[PDB]
Amino acid sequence: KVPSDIEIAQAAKMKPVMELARGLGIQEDEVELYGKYKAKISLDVYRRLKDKPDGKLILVTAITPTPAGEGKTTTSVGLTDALARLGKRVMVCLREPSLGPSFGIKGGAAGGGYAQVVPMEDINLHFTGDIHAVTYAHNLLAAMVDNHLQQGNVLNIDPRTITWRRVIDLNDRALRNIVIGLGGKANGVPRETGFDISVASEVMACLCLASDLMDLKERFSRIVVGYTYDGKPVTAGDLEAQGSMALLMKDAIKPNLVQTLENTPAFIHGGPFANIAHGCNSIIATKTALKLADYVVTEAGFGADLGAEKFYDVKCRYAGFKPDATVIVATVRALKMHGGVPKSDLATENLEALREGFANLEKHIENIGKFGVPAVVAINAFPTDTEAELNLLYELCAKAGAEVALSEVWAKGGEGGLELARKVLQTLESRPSNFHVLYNLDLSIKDKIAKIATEIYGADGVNYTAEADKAIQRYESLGYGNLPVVMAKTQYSFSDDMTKLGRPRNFTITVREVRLSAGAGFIVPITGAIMTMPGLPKRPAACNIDIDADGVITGLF
Amino acid sequence: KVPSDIEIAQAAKMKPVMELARGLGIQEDEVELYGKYKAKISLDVYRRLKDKPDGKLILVTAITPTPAGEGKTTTSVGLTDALARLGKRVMVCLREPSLGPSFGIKGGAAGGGYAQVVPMEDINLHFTGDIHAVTYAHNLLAAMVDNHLQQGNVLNIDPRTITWRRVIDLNDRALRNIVIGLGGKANGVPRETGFDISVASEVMACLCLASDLMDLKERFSRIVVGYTYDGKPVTAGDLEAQGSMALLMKDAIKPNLVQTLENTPAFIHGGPFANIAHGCNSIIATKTALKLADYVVTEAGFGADLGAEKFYDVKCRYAGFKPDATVIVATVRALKMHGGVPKSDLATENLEALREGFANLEKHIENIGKFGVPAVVAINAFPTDTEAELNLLYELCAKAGAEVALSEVWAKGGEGGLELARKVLQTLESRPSNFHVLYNLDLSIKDKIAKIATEIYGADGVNYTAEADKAIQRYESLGYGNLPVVMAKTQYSFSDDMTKLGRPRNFTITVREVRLSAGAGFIVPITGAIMTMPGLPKRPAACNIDIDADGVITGLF
Amino acid sequence: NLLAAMVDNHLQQGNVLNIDPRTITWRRVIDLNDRALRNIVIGLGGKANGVPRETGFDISVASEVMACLCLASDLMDLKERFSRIVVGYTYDGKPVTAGDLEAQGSMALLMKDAIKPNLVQTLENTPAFIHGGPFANIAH
Repeated sequence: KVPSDIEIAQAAKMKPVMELARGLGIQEDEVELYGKYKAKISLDVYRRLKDKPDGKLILVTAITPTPAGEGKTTTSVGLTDALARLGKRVMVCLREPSLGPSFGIKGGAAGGGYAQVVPMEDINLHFTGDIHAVTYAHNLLAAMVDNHLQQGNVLNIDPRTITWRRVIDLNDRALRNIVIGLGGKANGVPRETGFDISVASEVMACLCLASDLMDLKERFSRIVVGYTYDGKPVTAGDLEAQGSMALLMKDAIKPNLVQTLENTPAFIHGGPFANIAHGCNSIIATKTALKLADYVVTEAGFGADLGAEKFYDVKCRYAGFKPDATVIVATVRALKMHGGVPKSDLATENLEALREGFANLEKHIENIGKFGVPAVVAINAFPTDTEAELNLLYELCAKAGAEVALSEVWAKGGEGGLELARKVLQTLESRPSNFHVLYNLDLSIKDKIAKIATEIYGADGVNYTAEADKAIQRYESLGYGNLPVVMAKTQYSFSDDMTKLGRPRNFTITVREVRLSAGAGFIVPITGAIMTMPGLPKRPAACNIDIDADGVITGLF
Repeated sequence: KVPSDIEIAQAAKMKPVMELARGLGIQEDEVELYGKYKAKISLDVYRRLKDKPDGKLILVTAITPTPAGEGKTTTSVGLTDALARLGKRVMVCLREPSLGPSFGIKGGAAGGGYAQVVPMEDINLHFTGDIHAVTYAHNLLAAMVDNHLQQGNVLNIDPRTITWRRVIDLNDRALRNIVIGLGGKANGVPRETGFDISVASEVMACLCLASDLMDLKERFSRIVVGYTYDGKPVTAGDLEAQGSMALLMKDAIKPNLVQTLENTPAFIHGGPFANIAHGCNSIIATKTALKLADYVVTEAGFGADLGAEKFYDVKCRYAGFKPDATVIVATVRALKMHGGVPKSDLATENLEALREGFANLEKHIENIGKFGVPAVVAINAFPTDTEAELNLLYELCAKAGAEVALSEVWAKGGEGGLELARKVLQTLESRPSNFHVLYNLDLSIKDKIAKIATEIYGADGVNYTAEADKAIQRYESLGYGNLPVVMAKTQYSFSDDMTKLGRPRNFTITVREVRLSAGAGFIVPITGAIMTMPGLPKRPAACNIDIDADGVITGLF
Repeated sequence: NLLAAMVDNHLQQGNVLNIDPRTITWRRVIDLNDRALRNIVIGLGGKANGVPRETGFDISVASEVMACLCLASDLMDLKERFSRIVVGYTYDGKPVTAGDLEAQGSMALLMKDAIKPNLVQTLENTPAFIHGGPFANIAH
């Protein structure tokens, strides 16, 4: 049988999200429809269920990404289906994807196979407009910065230091580096700047970490946009922009309820970068699903070393959350690559390479342990996976000493994860959690990076360029020394060197630069150029995308 | 006595729009809700009612705009309400406002006082997302032009001839003139360009003039983006972008149902410029309205010399409409300015300056008669007008052969529009229109500009600069010389000089530049500097805007 | 600066050598200390005014032409050296030289007196030559 993910999405029998909401005891007037199959949930649903028991919190993370793929989100939705099959009160919370990729390398299912959140096509495009709202809040601050300079530069901004760029949610490399403000005294003040993809915006990071709209407003007011000629930070707060930015985000601050193909209730809300930001869906979604369900399944971008760590160290930290379980997803095709197998050679089994690659997963496993969180492993199964392999790895997890199940959610739906699901419940009943942040907000910036590189990535140590030192010194000195640290580095290695697969030892990490998100409330060490505006390829999906007299869309997926 | 606009609109008791829809004979599955009080309606309505007769079509326009204000949209909504009170089955169709002005000069009612369409807050902000859709269709085409240059430039476009700019829906003067594609070979091709405000987008003009989604796609394929090194035009179609643009507009193509404060149904859809475009809401909303209702009230931007002329000569020409009557809104104060009274002295009675400024209203009344449409004058009441002023103005209207009514819809809602509405009904009953457009498309471009300039503006003739001559000569030989012409000129005068108020004589107009909108399907001759991207003022409304814990918004209106 | 003018004219006149303007390494010079000329963008104004590209000025004594003067054996060797200067690369990554642009004869003509060393003297009248004056970091 030849099934494609879009066909599965279309054939799905979606339920009115209205009744979905009714059954979680969301009231009528706390729902805000967009069509039959999407809605926004009011912040009142948490403000009322304020003191209700929080359900259980299950983080889904994964091993180190590879060109092979690991299906973190697929198994994350599959596990959600399973729990509801086994009759529990369960929502999955996921990230909203950027619109841009649909016109570049194609859009995809939220999840995969038979473990999707739907309706897929809306999720991939405008959805309920939250990224437009982010784009506008971000770009109005920029317009206002620029208007300030033109109106006499009362705050004495040095235009050449402005760090606030603009955004748009298309992949447009011609906007990476531009000069604006040309054409004369009527037309603004010439300066050098650029655009990043909207999901990279600090506004998107604020959205995702705010508790409520007034909290969002205050974060905005703290954003540093640039410096006076004398070196003094100037903030969005100084430009009186935070009110208008909060008005623009009035609706985007509400989570979007949609659903699984088996009508299990999903929240999709927020979608930051996982390198220069924490890679999680909003705090507002997760804590709402907490009050509303017994079991909240959620995820973080990239491998356990970045997403998981950031989930724990910044998201839970701010939310007061204390996660109960964490699933680490892994595939045999991936761990083989970590064993040194070229991608064109995954057709054969290699039990020797799978023994080699495992060291990756094992490091991730240990890493979860360091947080006080009961691990559990999940193998994403696949056609070419052999039982010799699956057993090997299965026993290697046992030999490693953490819970493990196999998952066939891709091709089997929420049945393919019932085993995994019982594991997690196994784990939730018997193994509490002793969850604590990996470090304290009182250590110096270097101590914090130190602690992350040392325990998590397992570097021998950290070096700093000269301007990394100058920036750190300057931040300590400006008051921003007590913040969490968000490590921007390659996701493809524990180390900062993307060729280093498996579990590299002996290496050290190098901080080349350091940035500040004052509004998000974190410090951003960077270890390599980070790509914040990806470009379109030689033959973009856009060129084959079509929509006909009937509304039939081709080329999109 | 009368509340403010913002308080008026919050105290409004709105009906669920689904109720209004089923009231109109629209089926449930033709309706897509966005909350209880907005919906998008399917183009299937029009299609299944394609054979039904059209209702009566009433255009609302105004005298030449002045700093005194004329109150045109208030008159549209108030007339609509008065018609519903007289028992008529009536809809109003209106433009969506741009998001930008909310943050600069301040947003405002769609209407004013007791004549508004609601929900006001959403209408002014993201509404149902149409403008975000226009922004992204437009900016994706620009991204694809730039990617084409980057990927080897197979079409051999000369980057310096590219006319397709970018858009954003905020007032940002610093984006008027920019240089993009900097950073070296991996970052695009250096070129000079800029942003316009999104509602100025040709994509917005295409939305407003499309008959449906596939016609919109076709229009997209015809947009000229630049020329090759040999001077041949290059289109969106040559770049294969139209399918994607169409996909991005798949919901924006649907008109939006909302309502007046008295619950009369209202469509809001599209919102182009009135100088470089035709200044009307979409053909799609108007034509659907005409099937659903027996009377449809719509309006056009700027005074009757610009919006009414383009309503008749572009929008009616494309759609096959034949307007039945036209209401011209005037005020005592605006006419006194046209007769030489400075703004600071408009309260003082001045029958002689009113008699002189009336020549402005007299010329508009004559102009509407040249399209074969009977005209009724609506006088928006103002507290300081004297009886003798009103009485003189009525006698001058009757001497000019127009019916006239005092309108007090601002203060009294639909009840204040009853005399206006009955004069319109008496006109519809006893003077059927003999509608015809002003000019045949087969005239040369110059003969079309002269017809409009001499007959509508009262100009002696038209001069052209050398650049305007060459442009005209190129477009004629490229095959675009049979299109409608859309004059972009100041709205403050019949002439191209904004300080010639009243009915100026012995003047000539000077066309300085001619541009092409090949997708929207017209030629745009330009007289003075046209501001396609307005700037923020010294103190933007954005600095005063707040929203509190309650969701209470101050500073916005 | 004549070589730079000829590179830019080549782009303007149809770019027959197919230089990628963004790979061009030949900058301009002036012999004043002007930091504002370090990073610039030229060729703006539309199709009649050149090809937009990013470039800058160095101080004249940093010029490779200055290094060539100092290392030439005579005028014809200087002309030859000129013909070998790499100014940028084509879209395929092949180098493009002053020789491919046929500029070396003109450059040589402009240096026809500069190729001659200058006799002056010390305060005690001992004879002295003064001639050429390159950087000591990016040149010798």
